[PDB]
Amino acid sequence: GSYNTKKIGKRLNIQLKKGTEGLGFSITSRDVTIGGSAPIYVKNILPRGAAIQDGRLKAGDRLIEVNGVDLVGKSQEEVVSLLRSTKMEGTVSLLVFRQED
Repeated sequence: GSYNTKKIGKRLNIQLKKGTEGLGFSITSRDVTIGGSAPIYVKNILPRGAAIQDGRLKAGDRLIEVNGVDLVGKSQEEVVSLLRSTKMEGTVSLLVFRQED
């Protein structure tokens, strides 16, 4: 469809495969500016887990969804347990928003 607006920021669909410490990325939520719900951000990227293993994820980006579940609307504890579950084979779908703020 014709969707054309051009915003400086993009979302990335990233699948990461569980290694030894597969989900080596952790999230945080602080404050929301413009809106209201508190955004989920990737805080830390462990130098040895799936993030580096596939090398697609980094810290700083806003996490939009993980494993196909929407974050904006749920709390960290809900997202963390969603993260801790990983998936059965171990491939996690992260959607991040790359922002250069």
